[PDB]
Amino acid sequence: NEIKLILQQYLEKFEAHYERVLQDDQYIEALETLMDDYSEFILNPIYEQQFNAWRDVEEKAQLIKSLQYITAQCVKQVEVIRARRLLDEEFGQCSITSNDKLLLVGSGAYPMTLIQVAKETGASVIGIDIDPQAVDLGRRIVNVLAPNEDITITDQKVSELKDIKDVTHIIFSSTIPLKYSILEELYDLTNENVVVAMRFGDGIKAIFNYPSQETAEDKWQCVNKHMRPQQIFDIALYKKAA
Amino acid sequence: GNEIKLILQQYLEKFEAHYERVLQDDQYIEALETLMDDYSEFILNPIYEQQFNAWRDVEEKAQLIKSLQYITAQCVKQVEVIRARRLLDGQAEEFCSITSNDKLLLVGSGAYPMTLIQVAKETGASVIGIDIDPQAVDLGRRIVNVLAPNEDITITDQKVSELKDIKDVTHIIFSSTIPLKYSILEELYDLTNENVVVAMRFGDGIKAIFNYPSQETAEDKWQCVNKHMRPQQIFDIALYKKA
Amino acid sequence: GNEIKLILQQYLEKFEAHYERVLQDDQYIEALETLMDDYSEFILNPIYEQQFNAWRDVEEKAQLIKSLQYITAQCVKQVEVIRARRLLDGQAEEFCSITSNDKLLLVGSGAYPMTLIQVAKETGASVIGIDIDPQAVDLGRRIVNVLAPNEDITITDQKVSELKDIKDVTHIIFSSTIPLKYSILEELYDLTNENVVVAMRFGDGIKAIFNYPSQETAEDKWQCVNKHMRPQQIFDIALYKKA
Amino acid sequence: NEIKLILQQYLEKFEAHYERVLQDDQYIEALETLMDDYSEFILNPIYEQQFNAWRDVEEKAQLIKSLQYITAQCVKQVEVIRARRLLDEEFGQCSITSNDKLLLVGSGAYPMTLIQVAKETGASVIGIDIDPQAVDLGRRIVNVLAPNEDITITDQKVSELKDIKDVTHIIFSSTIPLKYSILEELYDLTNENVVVAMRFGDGIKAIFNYPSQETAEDKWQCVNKHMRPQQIFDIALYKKAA
Amino acid sequence: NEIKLILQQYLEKFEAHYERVLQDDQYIEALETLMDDYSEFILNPIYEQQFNAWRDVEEKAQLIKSLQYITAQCVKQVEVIRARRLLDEEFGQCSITSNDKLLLVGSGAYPMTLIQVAKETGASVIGIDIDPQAVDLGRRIVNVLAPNEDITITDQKVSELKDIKDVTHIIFSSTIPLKYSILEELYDLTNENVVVAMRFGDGIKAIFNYPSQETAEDKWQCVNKHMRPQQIFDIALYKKAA
Amino acid sequence: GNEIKLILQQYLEKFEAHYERVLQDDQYIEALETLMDDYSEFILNPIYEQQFNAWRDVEEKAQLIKSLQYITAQCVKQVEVIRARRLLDGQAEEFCSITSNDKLLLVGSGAYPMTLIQVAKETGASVIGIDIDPQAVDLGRRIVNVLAPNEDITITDQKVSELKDIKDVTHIIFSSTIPLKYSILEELYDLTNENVVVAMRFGDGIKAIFNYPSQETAEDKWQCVNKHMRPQQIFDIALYKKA
Amino acid sequence: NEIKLILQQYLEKFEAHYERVLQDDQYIEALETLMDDYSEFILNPIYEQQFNAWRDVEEKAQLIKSLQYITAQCVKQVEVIRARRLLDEEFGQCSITSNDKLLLVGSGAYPMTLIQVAKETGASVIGIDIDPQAVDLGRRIVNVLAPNEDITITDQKVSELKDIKDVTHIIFSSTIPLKYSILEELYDLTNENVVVAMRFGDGIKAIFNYPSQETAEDKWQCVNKHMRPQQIFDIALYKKAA
Amino acid sequence: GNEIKLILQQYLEKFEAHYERVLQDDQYIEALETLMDDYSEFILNPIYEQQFNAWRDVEEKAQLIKSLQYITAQCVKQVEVIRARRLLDGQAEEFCSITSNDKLLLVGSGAYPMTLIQVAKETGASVIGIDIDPQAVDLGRRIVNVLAPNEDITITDQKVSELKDIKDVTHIIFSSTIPLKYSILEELYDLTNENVVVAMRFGDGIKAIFNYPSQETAEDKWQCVNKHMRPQQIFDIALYKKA
Ligand SMILES: Nc1nc(Cl)nc2c1ncn2[C@@H]1O[C@H](CSCCN[C@@H](Cc2c[nH]cn2)C(=O)O)[C@@H](O)[C@H]1O
Ligand SMILES: Nc1nc(Cl)nc2c1ncn2[C@@H]1O[C@H](CSCCN[C@@H](Cc2c[nH]cn2)C(=O)O)[C@@H](O)[C@H]1O
Ligand SMILES: Nc1nc(Cl)nc2c1ncn2[C@@H]1O[C@H](CSCCN[C@@H](Cc2c[nH]cn2)C(=O)O)[C@@H](O)[C@H]1O
Ligand SMILES: [Ca+2]
Ligand SMILES: [Ca+2]
Ligand SMILES: [Ca+2]
Ligand SMILES: [Ca+2]
Repeated sequence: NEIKLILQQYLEKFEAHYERVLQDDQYIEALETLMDDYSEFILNPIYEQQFNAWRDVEEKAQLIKSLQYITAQCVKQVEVIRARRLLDEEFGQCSITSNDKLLLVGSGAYPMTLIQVAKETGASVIGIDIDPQAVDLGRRIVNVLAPNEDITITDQKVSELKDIKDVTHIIFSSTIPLKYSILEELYDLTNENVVVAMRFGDGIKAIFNYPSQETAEDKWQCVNKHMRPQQIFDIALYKKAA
Repeated sequence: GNEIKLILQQYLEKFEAHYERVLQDDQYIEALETLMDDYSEFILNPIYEQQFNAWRDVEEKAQLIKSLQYITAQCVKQVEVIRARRLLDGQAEEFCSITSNDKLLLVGSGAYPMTLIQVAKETGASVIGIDIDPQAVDLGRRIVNVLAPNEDITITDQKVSELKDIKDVTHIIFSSTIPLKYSILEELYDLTNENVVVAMRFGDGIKAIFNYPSQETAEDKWQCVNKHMRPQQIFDIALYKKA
Repeated sequence: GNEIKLILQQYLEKFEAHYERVLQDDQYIEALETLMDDYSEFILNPIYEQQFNAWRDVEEKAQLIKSLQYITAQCVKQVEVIRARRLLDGQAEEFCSITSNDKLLLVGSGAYPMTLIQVAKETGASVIGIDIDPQAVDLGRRIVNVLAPNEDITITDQKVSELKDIKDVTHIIFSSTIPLKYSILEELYDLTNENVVVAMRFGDGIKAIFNYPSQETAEDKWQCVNKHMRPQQIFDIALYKKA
Repeated sequence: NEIKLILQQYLEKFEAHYERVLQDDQYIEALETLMDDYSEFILNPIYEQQFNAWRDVEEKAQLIKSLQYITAQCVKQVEVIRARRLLDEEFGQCSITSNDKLLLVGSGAYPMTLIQVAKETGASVIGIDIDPQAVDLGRRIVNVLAPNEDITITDQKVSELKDIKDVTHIIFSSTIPLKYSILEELYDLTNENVVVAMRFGDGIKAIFNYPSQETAEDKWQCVNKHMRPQQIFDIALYKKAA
Repeated sequence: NEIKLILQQYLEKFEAHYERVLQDDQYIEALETLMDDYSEFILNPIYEQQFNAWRDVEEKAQLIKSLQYITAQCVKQVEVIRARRLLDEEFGQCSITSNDKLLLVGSGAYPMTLIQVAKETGASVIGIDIDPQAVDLGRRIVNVLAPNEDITITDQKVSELKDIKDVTHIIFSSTIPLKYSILEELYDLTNENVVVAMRFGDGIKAIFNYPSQETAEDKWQCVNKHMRPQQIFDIALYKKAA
Repeated sequence: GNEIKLILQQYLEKFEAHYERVLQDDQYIEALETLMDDYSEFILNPIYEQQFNAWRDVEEKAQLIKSLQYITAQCVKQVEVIRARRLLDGQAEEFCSITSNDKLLLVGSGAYPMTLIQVAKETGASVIGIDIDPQAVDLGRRIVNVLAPNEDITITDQKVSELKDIKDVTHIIFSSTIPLKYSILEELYDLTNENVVVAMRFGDGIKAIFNYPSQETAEDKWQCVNKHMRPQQIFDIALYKKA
Repeated sequence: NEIKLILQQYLEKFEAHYERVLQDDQYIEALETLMDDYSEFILNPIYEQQFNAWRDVEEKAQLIKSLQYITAQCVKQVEVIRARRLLDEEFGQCSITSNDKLLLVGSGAYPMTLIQVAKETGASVIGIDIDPQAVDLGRRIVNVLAPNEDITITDQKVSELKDIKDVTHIIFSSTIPLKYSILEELYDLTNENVVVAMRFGDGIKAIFNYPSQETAEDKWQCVNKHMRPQQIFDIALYKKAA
Repeated sequence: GNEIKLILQQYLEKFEAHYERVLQDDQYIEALETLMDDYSEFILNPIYEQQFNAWRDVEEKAQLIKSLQYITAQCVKQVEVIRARRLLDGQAEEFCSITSNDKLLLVGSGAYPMTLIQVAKETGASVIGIDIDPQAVDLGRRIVNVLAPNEDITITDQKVSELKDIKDVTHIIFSSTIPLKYSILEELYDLTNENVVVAMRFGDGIKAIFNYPSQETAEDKWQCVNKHMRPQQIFDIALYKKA
């Protein structure tokens, strides 16, 4: 009972903060505070166990779907504003080095992950994003924070990437709704030895993430699933079936 | 590939426009019904199915499927309402396995509940319809009073957990256009007697643009015991019993 | 004896008055329908049946039966018309033996042909309704268009000899309230294929006051192969095949 | 085809003559002439065979029922007017003598048959009729044409006849619609040795008569059926089953 | 007259064949032929109408009672021998499906009906019989012809059936003399919505069946009576009065 | 329940044994008569009646009733024969409505026809006794010659259809222990005059173990006009006249 | 890997049991047990999913073709031996009644399906089979189990059936290799309103059945496909294109 | 009709006999080769093709096609072996699109791999032959050493999944007489680079008696981009690229 009203309250605030933040930029501090609060809520064992206990399976879905939608849009808005203001253990043995090439799907307006991996690894990195504003801001952020690195950001779809066969590692942003549809597309486009990290969130985490899914055993094999109690998203590693 | 995509986009745009038009004027219903007839012919045409299956832009295809199944579910609801209003105004297969000692629940009964009425008259079974939309319940009840006043038909806006008699239900039918139908199936497990049979209406592949698809179930709970693929009908049927 | 006679006389007088009233004002229909409900309860009450069977004034009983079956046949026709008009205005078991490859003829389809519509929807068979009254054909056709426009239903005012397709008819149903139904059965012999089955609706004894009775047939032509006596329904059924 | 239009023409004339004869008595001569014409039509082998050949079984019935109705009423009207103006081989071995008692059902306003049998046989005769005018006229005719004979005419139903058990012979007028219903009633009312002559007409004769019927073999046994090509009605003899 | 001598001849043969079949099994073929002959006799419209015409009501009863007795015993003997050698439209809308439970009273040594309904419907079926030999043979036949089906055969009386309240449909063998006494007992034992099919035979059929009876309108209501000219037994359907 | 059942079983076994014994030796008659006295006291005891009515094993109760009414009917016949033989050897309420102008038929007159003799002497009526058993006729005739030689009593072994004078019979009495008495009543309808009155002896409930029960009649033929329930006598009486 | 060795083991046993059963009849019990085992294997979700997962598409084909061949021959042998020892919801609205006529292609030596439909429906039934021994045994079985029914068994090809145009329903045995070639032939031979039920098995079921095929949209339209998880064969319904 | 059937039966019987004879004596090879020449002329004769297409016994035709394509595939294999043995003993169009930078795989290389040798010498491409029959590999290798020792030709008995270099293959050719060639095509999809081109040899209609036919492919995988029907050659060619 309690969980439903918290989720409802969250959804209300999120939709308001979003509309207010799109109307005026100074609402960013409040939205960030809400997001920190939300993150703490999700990772708190009380609320996580209460969410799972709630067995109104139908009723939970509409809040989940609503929240995952509005939060994804809020995260994008935070990144855009942050950008304008400024202006591999997960992989284990399959980690990234200077001889590798990383594609990030959903690079974002403030592409910190992309810059971070490029600086530490030396690897060539490619980010794609469907939102042209995110591509524009992301590129400009790269020019300021990592101009010497080999980072390319584009609005190209995976099937338009001329160098897709040379990619060794792929990371998916969690807040991409059709991320498994893209993964399916990538099977034919990629070399045999590629490794994919799918960010996801299941259970209560699905209110701030898109969930995991079962994949066709004939294409992509899940080789690892990493559950991170202190992180807002978990990671699943996929390799092509041999 | 590109032709299927363009056709789907065109249908998507037309359905969205027709929805708005019919919401502000019920007299545009005949254009919606015609569009829906055209859509059905496209879906049931084996050439279009083959080419839809050939299209390789998985992401674009998923986005169009998701958008179309949503807008088409709402248009179907509106057609049912307008049809019910017109008959009342005067401007007008799942399972024999159901008998008169049985009790059928139909989830998503609709404003024009002809399926409900047909089961009652043909079988003599007790029939319950539920709908989440109260307008559909109200119109549905009035349709039942006009066409089948002496049959044992109850239409309510109760959730499955609220139903007093849920343990005595022998048969359940899900409307295809219910998004969360498999989540409801999961909840029904503990609510129902051991011998209940569920007919899940669905559409996969090209049929998923006018239907919600089938899903895997938990095999310790529900078992698919029968599947009817119907190449000339807009939805297929899967039967489930408890494991 | 005397009590049954008085009751029958009272019903006769009331039916004649109600007929006149409804002919000059369709808004008195609810009183006729109520009277008919009351009549049905009387007929299906086993105490009244026993006492009707006990009454020994054969001649008086025959006169009342003949008068009642006539006036009640006309009242039933009027009820069907008014019901059809009201649904259209917006002021609102025989044989499985019939399949979709079959073809049913119903003699006396009526202005509110629900039986016709039910056979079509449940079986998928081709269905023909005939009626001698053109108003019943017209209203019947319009009812069919409203409720079952996509089914293969034809309603006409043709006699059985005029029907182009009479040789392809697999099943025939007679309305109970047709006076000359057995004479029609006789004519159908040469018009129909060897395997046709006929369901004759009838009522004998007390039921003959709201129905035309069964009759002996020529045994070289038609043979009774089945008879269903239904103590809680207003008419019984006899099945005939060719000898 | 031809027969249907003759029957239609007959029905039309009959209904007119009836209405005209009820409005004014001087139309009697015309109605009598029509009835003589009708009788000749029925007994003529052409029309009799044409009637039987007509296989519109449904269509024939409505004309029959109509004609038999209107003609029965015309015969009564002729008898009434005739009365006012004035004012046993069939049985064979079971014939009527002076020691017998005859009941005629449907004695009529001009009860010639009743007077005729009474004068020839010496038998006591009783006539009944449902029409009080026919009883009144019939009695008065008897007083004029056979006052010395033992003839009683009454409006009593068979079940009200105190002397019904002493009746030896019963004759039914053909134009009584429910004559077989009366016959069924008579089984319990009559002695064991009674004989009944049922006047009837089948085929074309049914347009001027009510037809014969099958009887319950357990009560009344048909012992003879007399077909008379030159008579408007035929005769069936019934005795109680032994 | 003729009917009485046929019935007498039948009774004589039946009593002989029975005694001979109990003495030696090889007489079964002759008894079967007699039973086929008898069945054809009963369903033949000549003999059926002659039987009804015979109005020696007292005399008919002793032959009926005798025949119905001897024939019932012959049918049992046929079933026993058949067994050893080997070793729902009636209901209409109230038909049997896989979720129903059927009790047959008088299951017999060769329980074909029980196996037949179980295989077609999927319903759980229970047969009872008073004759322990019939229970023993019936069970063994089931094990051979339908081992996977849910069929239980027992010598329990209806009042000893622990699952009687879950029964949805009941069928009575016609050749049970006190079948209506059992029906009366079942009213208290059964659920509200049960449907009963009483096999019976009236008229000539009563020489191979026990007859129908009027029931207490307060308990069991006859809802249908099915007369089957080409079948040795008819069916009456009963439901509890509402 | 169980006690009544055991008592009935014990009486059944004892009656069967006593029948056999008396058939092979008429000197065991006194034991049969004593058993029958005991049986009568059991039947007429209102405590046993109440508990018999309480017993709920309808089938078992019906079987015992049927077996007892049969064996007791034969024992009663044998007692009558032995009583008649002993008087001859020298080793020894229904209707005033009967008058000397009347004529009584008693169906089942018996070997010791005291009822017959009593009606004749008290009323002066003409009396006919019939019995299906010729030994009963013979002994009955000889008893009548000894005790009432000057009365108008005829005993024959004719069926009711064979009686010359059946139309002149004013009164009829049926013995209770005749199995097919109501079927005979049905046949008598057409054989008898309009004013005949029939006294049917019967026993229902507990009394049905020593009697054949009453039955419904066809109401168009025979009408019950009077019923005498006699708590201290072994049979009750119902009077019938023609409807 | 595991599936291939099971299939190999099955094939070995099947070929042995077949050769042994053709040499001596007493091996029938073992072959039946093997067939029950095989049926359970095919319908078990583990083995069905393992079969589909095996992506040695070439290698699977030789085992399939081999198994479907040997099993078809074993089924025939079982039916022959069974025969010698002894000696419509699928259609839905298009079901079989007494006025219909059914042709079964591949009637078999023990034609239970043919007898079953004939007894329940009243329909006239025709079975054909290419194997003369199956025709001979099938006819003889019919004479014993259903002599009164209208069942004709012949070795005629579809094109030699004089009454083929009056057939309303056709059922194909699954184990007929060229069943779709026969279906193509039937288009010209049959009336317009005929309905065909093609028994088939796809996936793992193809090891005990011949598979489904795509048909010429211009002739036969698939109107229904019935997948039956608990049955060794599935059903496809075909009607002529309008 | 009957003539085509008889001819086919005669060829079937002759091929089966010749196979046996050549297996037990390689000196009967000239009779087999002559029969095969005759068969080719029959297949390529447009009159025989028309009449084969006219024959309406679909089932009989299918059985003969299936039997002939099997026995003829084995005879062709034997001819290749005997030809290879005789040359060694001393008793003796698909695609320019192939260049020296390319790499061709031929599935079903055969014991006398002249096609392989011709591609290598004319194009300068690297060539791989595979065969499932090890005798064909051995003889094929020895033929290549005799006639083309300096070309880059490798013949192996590896399946397509075993080939180290399968990703570098630019061109693939299937022998027509491989039964499961389209199933192999399906497996090659994931094994090969994006730009591979496949030449599928086939024969349909009359040509299917000496060849395996073409098939529909999954349109999301392989697309027919070109088809060459050759009325004077024993097999046709279809080219496939990835969708
Ligand atoms: N969670 C939920 N619970 C309940 Cl009780 N009802 C729900 C629900 N989600 C939605 N509904 C209700 O479903 C109604 C559907 S009416 C259209 C029927 N159309 C056929 C054929 C068809 C298939 N494709 C298109 N039409 C069908 O959907 O099977 C509609 O009135 C809507 O208010
Ligand atoms: N000769 C003839 N030929 C044809 Cl083609 N039609 C004829 C006809 N004679 C009359 N009719 C037509 O029959 C119609 C009957 S509508 C009432 C149905 N009611 C049920 C239940 C019922 C039983 N009792 C009361 N209602 C029934 O009658 O079975 C009526 O519209 C009338 O115009
Ligand atoms: N169908 C039939 N027709 C005729 Cl003419 N007679 C028939 C008959 N069936 C049987 N009988 C004869 O009836 C005689 C009965 S002597 C016992 C009288 N006892 C009293 C009091 C009584 C009641 N309960 C026990 N005793 C009574 O039964 O009323 C017996 O001799 C038997 O041969
Ligand atoms: Ca049920
Ligand atoms: Ca049919
Ligand atoms: Ca007196
Ligand atoms: Ca190149």
